[PDB]
Amino acid sequence: EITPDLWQEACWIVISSYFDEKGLVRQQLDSFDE
Amino acid sequence: PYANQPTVRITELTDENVKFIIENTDLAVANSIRRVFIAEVPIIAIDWVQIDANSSVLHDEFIAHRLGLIPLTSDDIVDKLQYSRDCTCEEFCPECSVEFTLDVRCNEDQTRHVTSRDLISNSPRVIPVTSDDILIVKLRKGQELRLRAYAKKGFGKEHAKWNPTAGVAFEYDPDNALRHTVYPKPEEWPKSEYSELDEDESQAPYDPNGKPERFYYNVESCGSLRPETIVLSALSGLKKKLSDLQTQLSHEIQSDV
Amino acid sequence: MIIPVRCFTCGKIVGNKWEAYLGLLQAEYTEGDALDALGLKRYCCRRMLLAHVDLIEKLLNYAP
Amino acid sequence: MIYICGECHTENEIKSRDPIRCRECGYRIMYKKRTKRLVVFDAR
Amino acid sequence: RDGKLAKPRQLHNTLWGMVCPAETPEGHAVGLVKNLALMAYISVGSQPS
Amino acid sequence: SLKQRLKGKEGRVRGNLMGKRVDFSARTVITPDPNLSIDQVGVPRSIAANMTFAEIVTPFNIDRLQELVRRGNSQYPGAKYIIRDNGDRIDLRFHPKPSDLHLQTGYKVERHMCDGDIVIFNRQPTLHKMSMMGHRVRILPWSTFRLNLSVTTPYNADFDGDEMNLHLPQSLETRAEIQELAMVPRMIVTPQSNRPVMGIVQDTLTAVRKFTKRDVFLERGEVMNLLMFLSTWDGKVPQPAILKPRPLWTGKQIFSLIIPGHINCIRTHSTHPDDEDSGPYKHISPGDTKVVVENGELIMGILCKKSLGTSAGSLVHISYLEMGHDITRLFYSNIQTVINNWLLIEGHTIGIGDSIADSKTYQDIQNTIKKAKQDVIEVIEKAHNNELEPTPGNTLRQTFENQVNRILNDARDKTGSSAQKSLSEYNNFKSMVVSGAKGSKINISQVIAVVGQQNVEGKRIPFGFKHRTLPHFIKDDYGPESRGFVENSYLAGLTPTEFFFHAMGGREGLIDTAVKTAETGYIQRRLI
Amino acid sequence: SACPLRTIKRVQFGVLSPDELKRMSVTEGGIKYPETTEG
Amino acid sequence: MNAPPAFESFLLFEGEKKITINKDTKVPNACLFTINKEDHTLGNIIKSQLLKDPQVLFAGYKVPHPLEHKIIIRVQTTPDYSPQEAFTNAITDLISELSLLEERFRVAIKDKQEGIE
Amino acid sequence: KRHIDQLKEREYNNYSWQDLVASGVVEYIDTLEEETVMLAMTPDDLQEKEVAYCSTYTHCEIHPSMILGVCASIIPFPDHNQSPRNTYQSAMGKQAMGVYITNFHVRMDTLAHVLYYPQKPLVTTRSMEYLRFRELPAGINSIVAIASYTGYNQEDSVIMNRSAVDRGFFRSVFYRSYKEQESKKGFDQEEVFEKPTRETCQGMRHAIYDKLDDDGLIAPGVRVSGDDVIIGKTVTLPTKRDCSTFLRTSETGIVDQVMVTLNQEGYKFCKIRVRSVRIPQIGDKFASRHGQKGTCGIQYRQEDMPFTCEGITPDIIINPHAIPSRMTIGHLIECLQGKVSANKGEIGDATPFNDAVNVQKISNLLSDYGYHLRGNEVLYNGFTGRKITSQIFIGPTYYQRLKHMVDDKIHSRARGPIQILNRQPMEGRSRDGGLRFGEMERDCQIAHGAAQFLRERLFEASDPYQVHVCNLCGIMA
Ligand SMILES: [Mg+2]
Ligand SMILES: [Zn+2]
Ligand SMILES: [Zn+2]
Ligand SMILES: [Zn+2]
Ligand SMILES: [Zn+2]
Repeated sequence: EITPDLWQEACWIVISSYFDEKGLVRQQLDSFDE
Repeated sequence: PYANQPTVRITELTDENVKFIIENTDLAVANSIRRVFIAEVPIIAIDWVQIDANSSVLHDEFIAHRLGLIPLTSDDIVDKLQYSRDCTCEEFCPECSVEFTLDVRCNEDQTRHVTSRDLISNSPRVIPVTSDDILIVKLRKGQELRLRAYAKKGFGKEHAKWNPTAGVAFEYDPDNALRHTVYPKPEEWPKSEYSELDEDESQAPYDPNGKPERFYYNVESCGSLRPETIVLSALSGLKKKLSDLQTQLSHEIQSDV
Repeated sequence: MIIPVRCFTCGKIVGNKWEAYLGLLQAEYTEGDALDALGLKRYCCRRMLLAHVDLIEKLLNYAP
Repeated sequence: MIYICGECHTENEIKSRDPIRCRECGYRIMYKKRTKRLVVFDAR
Repeated sequence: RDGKLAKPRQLHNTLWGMVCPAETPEGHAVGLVKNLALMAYISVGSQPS
Repeated sequence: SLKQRLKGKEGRVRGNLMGKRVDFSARTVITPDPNLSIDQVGVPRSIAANMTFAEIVTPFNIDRLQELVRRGNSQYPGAKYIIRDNGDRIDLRFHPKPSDLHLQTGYKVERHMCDGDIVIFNRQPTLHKMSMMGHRVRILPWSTFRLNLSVTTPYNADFDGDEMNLHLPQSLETRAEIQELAMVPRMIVTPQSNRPVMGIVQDTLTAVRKFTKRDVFLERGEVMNLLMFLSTWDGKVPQPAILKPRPLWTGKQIFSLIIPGHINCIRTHSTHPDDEDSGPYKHISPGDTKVVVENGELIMGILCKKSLGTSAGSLVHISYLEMGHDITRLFYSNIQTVINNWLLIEGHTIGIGDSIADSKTYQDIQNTIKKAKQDVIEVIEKAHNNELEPTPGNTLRQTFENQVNRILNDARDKTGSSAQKSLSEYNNFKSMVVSGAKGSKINISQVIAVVGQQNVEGKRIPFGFKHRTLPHFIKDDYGPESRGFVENSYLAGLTPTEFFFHAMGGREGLIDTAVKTAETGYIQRRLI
Repeated sequence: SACPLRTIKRVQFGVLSPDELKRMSVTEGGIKYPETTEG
Repeated sequence: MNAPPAFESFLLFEGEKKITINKDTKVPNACLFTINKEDHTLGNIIKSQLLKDPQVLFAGYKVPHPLEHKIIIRVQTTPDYSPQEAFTNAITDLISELSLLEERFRVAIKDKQEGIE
Repeated sequence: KRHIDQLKEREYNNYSWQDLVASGVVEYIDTLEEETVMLAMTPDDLQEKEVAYCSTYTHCEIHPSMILGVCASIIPFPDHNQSPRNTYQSAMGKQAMGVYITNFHVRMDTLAHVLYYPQKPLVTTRSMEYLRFRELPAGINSIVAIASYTGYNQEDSVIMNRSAVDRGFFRSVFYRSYKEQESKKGFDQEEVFEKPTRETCQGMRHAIYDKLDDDGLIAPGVRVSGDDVIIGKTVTLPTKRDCSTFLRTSETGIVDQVMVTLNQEGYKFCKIRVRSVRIPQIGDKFASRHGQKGTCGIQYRQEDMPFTCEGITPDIIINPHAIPSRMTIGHLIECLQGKVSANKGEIGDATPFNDAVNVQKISNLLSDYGYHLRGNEVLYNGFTGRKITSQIFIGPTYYQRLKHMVDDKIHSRARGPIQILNRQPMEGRSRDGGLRFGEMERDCQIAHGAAQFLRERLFEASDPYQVHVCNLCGIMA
């Protein structure tokens, strides 16, 4: 269950997930809706 | 104080490249004919476009540019065509031009590829190279294109659309018998294709009283001229430059008095 | 936006090899083998197809 | 002269000093039709 | 935009991972405008109730 | 109010009395051109067909001027006005029939700017009087200003989107005074420091150093091809240095034809071992050093920045002092043209084979770095048991910081020497460092061995967090790697924590330059 | 255009008296009406 | 339009003449030919042939500016020979070399009409 | 691992970032809270029991490459360059021409540049898939050689192949829009679009008014040159006093399309877009991805560039002196890495802190395809066909075309229009005015001792004048 040497592929999967959801300009769109 | 007796020997011959070898000549002559395969071999190409209706995605000067770089069959009738600046006609005539015509309209919903199979000419000697198909533009339901073009004659110093050749390889002295180039570590360098060394050697031994001979060529072609008439038309074109300069010279030192 | 008709360095005709290139990657070929099945052997003519982005297929989505 | 609607692309001659609206569409953005005098380019 | 005091312009240790360290304009506005890193996220607020 | 109408800057006393906006001037980009003399400039045809020069009509130039006035504003070398004696300024663009116009002694034609004219050329900030010099016009096809390279040092220019202005003297008196006062061959040595301001430059210097090595032999065809480019050649071919096996000329033997007159000079090359004048071989120099120019010909020695650049007592300085201001121009031009046309036979480059070392050197660098990181640990752990004794005038902290800097600075030097003594003669970094063209001996060690130790505000990386530098360390860590010591090279790449500290150092180094310009400009304006 | 041309050598300042103010002015009697034009 | 058209690089104007002779006055038996609308393709082919003459002392060429189209050739011969002689004897030896190589080539391509192997 | 093999399936599983936070495996960490934490930079290397640095790690980073901005994460191998170099490019890739948005046909923006043939890099960072740099790229992979050839690429310049420019290399287009709005400023002063006739209207110039149609606007398709009128707008005089709009000087455009509609307050107004093609010439500015800007020095044809032993001429030649002073060694590896990517068929990887791509691992990959293992090659001279004694370092790199072109920066003045109140040289709509003769230029001339040239530049070139002065008194007469 530990990730060893598959870390380089795994970390990019988690980074891809963040960008798919938050996006690059969620900074602007969330303070307006508030 | 006189010329040499060069000897040619062909190795390969296909419909798109020639490999040969020129022995017993000087380096300056073996290079001056390497620059003539590129620049000064005449060929046909489009040089005048007029658009009647263009509702595609690319603007007018995009399509007028992707047309000139289409290669036309220039095999035999390049010697019968005048230069449009020399011919005694008006702007255009069938003695110094060839007229093309394109007209496409998309009506079905599926997209349409406007290939080079649509360039329709009047002279059956000069057609685009189709005997796949170069793509010009794609159209959507409700768009169209129609134009008229003329195809002049020129060579590769005007514009890079008039040169008839892809890459032209050239090399001599495959092993540093002359040390024209100096390797710092001669062991890391791959052995040339034409070399005659052993598998465990790097360079031939240096010989000081040497001279470059036996040049190796490889001329490809884009599709206009056959790869063996690119060479014959180059030597016959370089000879006619010197032969014309000798006229102007003897005309000068004769009018010296 | 659309495949150029000639390699910028050699001059070899490339503009007629884009649909055949997609057709070979369609079945199982690797990019290294599809480029060899087409006859592109200099690394200046392989850069042409290997690094091409086809923007014309996205401007055909806007109604004329 | 002759104008082209911005939505339905239906040509309609608009007379001088006249409101700018389409017909069969009711729209207020018009594009002038391309000319008919011809200009020639170079493939160079 | 012209004050010569360096301490509001120099790079501070606490900018690790929240402001890009390399990207800044030259001229008179060096270190005054800055761009934030890729995963940096600014909070929006809530009620302490 | 009226007193409000004549305020200070942009009033009527400080904005339109001494500083104003002039006509007869142009502006565009500059690009290099090695085929121009140092006193010429290249002007496009769209600027030259716009600016004019009034030329009085005299019976010496009546025919040429009426020929020029036949063709107006359509052909390029034409004219666009006729000013007769009454002050009548007629325009050639509107006159119906040009042939009726008959020029007469006293009239004044307004010519188009042609070749050979004189202009004034300056760059954006004008600091010293060399930032404004008189060039000479030469007209070329495309649309950028073209000028030689050895003149980029006075203007302080470079060809990445720069721009320069030119002004055209309209009268004839101003033309004569620009010609005899401020032409660029008259401003080679400066009165600020009595040394030349123009020397051989970026690309010709590296090649001049290689062209004058002890072993550079040229055949016959190449010698002829090189002599074709000498503008001051008398027409004789010198006798080769090797006549038997077959004739071969040498680099110094061809360079001896460029040197003007009969000058004398003695310099040294930048790799002269100081222990050579002691023993024998003082006048033999196994390494071919101690340049000697006797009676106007290179006898021995390699040429570099110490002997051709802008320093006092150089070769160009002596040639200016003895021969004059009109022969040094030819000196510059001939050097440049000949050396470029040999360099396209010799070639020059830089790769990554020139940025890598053998297996033995890497091990040595690793060993010395390990031993330094060891010594720092002993110092730290003996300072934690209160066994350090402060020196006079030094706190306990400051004595510790001073010693930790000494250990780390010596590793940057000792590793640096290792990177050099392993270089090769074919290396291309050493080839630009030795000839003095571009670079320094520390960039070699930074690329090959160790980047070194960063520092902000002249001191080690501070504790930006509380008792830490980054959230990846434990508190109060005083080791070398935890406070800015980058132990990799630019070829092996940096780790994230070192990337950040490098960014900090670069940022402060980037702010200082932004301040300096405004400060110095203002203080100089006041003083002047 | 009929009088000669010459240099300047000295600039002297001073306040000018109402005497020459009235003597060299151009609109004799003086400007009286605050309205510039009438028709 | 501040860029020259492409035909200016090889097409002669009306007043120009392709070749011009001037005698060099610094040394005897020297001459200086100035070919117009030309480049390295023709410049280099001549120089290599003159050096093969055992009666020529000097021979070289230069393109004074790469952005103009003009070359210069300098020749110097022994006192019993003429620069104008050595020049025209060089050309007729190139033509005798190219026309020969064309025959030997056209034979080699028809040496495999069907194939030798 | 249970979190990964179910996170690579978000397309038809509905398991995403939000279900990852709500399971307690990641956590947002503020700056203040970041002082009470102990971070590890990489799992497989810092969390192994040994004689260890620390043993109470509280958090771990995802990838240390997420500390860079947007414009600084498109640089390959940024951990090999000197620091000020990475600052320049991040402020320089913001002005590189490309395609800026897909629907650039509708938008009538002002000053829009568009490249013909954009290409995506051959050496990419892994953090470029998330900012869409392979769907709207800006640049072209060119074959660069680092050599001194003829002196025209000295001091930050480049020689470039002329017969590659003729095949589409770095060609682009240039759009520009103009607004005009008819307005009723007064109850009688009213404007209107119409074709001004010579005898009725009065304030016109003598320029031609034949291109205008009956409306007063130019139909799209014509070739409008400098100093042509495009919009004919006449004002009624309390007869008809015409105005109009003229082009700037030296455009040589082609009218793209004309739009007519009503703006906010309801006045009829029109917009006109002018199209113009820009071919690279010898003033234009080109820049790499590592802070090497430089103009273009000269253009040689293919028959003159140096070639390899199989006919591969470089498109760009740059000076070797640009490297040793600023130390951009990331520029020398992406052209070595790029040469392996074109021969193998993959696309390279240049993520900064990878530690799995040496130079010894790239070089050993290159000697398998039959090249020298450091990129060097043997080039022949193009003029004489002789070999070059040195071996030249050649390979493919990714260049961009900056926005500063030379067609926009050239201007000249010679006896132009002047002002009215102070009679000082004026530019106005002329586009070409004069250059200021500042204070620091007034002092270089004083030190020179040139008294005539100093007088001409300030008095005879700018507002000359004559007055009459009395003799006994010093008052004007
Ligand atoms: Mg600069
Ligand atoms: Zn005809
Ligand atoms: Zn190619
Ligand atoms: Zn409608
Ligand atoms: Zn008086």
